[PDB]
Order: sequence, then C-alpha cells, then structure tokens
Amino acid sequence: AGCLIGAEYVNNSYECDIPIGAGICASYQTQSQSIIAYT
Amino acid sequence: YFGGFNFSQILPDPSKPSKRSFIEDLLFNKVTLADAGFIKQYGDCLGDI
Ligand SMILES: *[C@@H]1O[C@H](CO)[C@@H](O)[C@H](O)[C@H]1NC(C)=O
Repeated sequence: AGCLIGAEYVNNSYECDIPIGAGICASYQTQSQSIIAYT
Repeated sequence: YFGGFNFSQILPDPSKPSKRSFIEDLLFNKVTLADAGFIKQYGDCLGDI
C-alpha cells in the first residue's frame, strides 16, 4: 500500500493494532519504546 | 480417510504458492477483475507502454 517511513519491520506476528494495508499492521511496544511494522 | 467421503476438491493443496483449493481456484479464475490500483501501479503508469 505504498511505503512506510519511521517504523522498523520485524519478523514476528501479533494482533493488528493499527491497520496499514494488505496484511501489514503497526504497533507501539518495548522491542526502549519504538514503532514497529509486522504481518 | 473421513469415512469414505472425498474432501480433496475443497481442501487446500501445498503445490500452489497460494494455499487455495480446486473450487476456490475455479471461482477466482471465473470472476474476471479490473486489476485496479490496489496493486502498485504508478511505475506502470509513468512509463508510456
Ligand atoms: C477424490 O477425487 C479425486 C478427483 O476429484 C480423485 O483423484 C481421488 O482419488 C479421490 N479420492 C479417493 C480417496 O478416491
């Protein structure tokens, strides 16, 4: 759905907190505080 | 062996990259689609082909 700037892509899988696009979600977690992006 | 019933046409198969069944593939191929802008398309629209 475009590209995402400011969020790291992690190789994990959680519940969808903030829905971005086709199967990609973003969330705020401890791993310091940072914004990640996952499937 | 589900008691002799044959569920092989609705269960997924691992050969396809998308784990969709036979009837699911027939339904997906039968409904034609416009191939809209949900696919990334601006690189295609920029080059005049
Ligand atoms: C189920 O049907 C498929 C074809 O539709 C056939 O190849 C397969 O042998 C059948 N299953 C059994 C257990 O006979």
